[PDB]
Amino acid sequence: KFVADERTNSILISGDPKVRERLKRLIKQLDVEMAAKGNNRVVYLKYA
Amino acid sequence: DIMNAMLEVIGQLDIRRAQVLIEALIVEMAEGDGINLGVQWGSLESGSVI
Repeated sequence: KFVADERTNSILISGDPKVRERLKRLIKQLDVEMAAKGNNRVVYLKYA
Repeated sequence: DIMNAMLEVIGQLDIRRAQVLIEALIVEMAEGDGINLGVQWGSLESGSVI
């Protein structure tokens, strides 16, 4: 089965060295961080 | 993440402000003329005036 800590932000695992193979695979799978979306933007008004 | 956002907002609101030199020009030109002329008459013995 599964654990993690967000003190550390770390996946802990309980189970197989097959769970160790595939869940080091999923250790790696969703590690990715989305690129900044420019969620907010400062616009310089020319006239108004 | 919110920190990295607000630092990019602050970065773009911190810009230098250009400064304008406003020079007004006021021109007031007046001119005037007049000619007042006339002849008056009078006799005060029997009072009669123009």
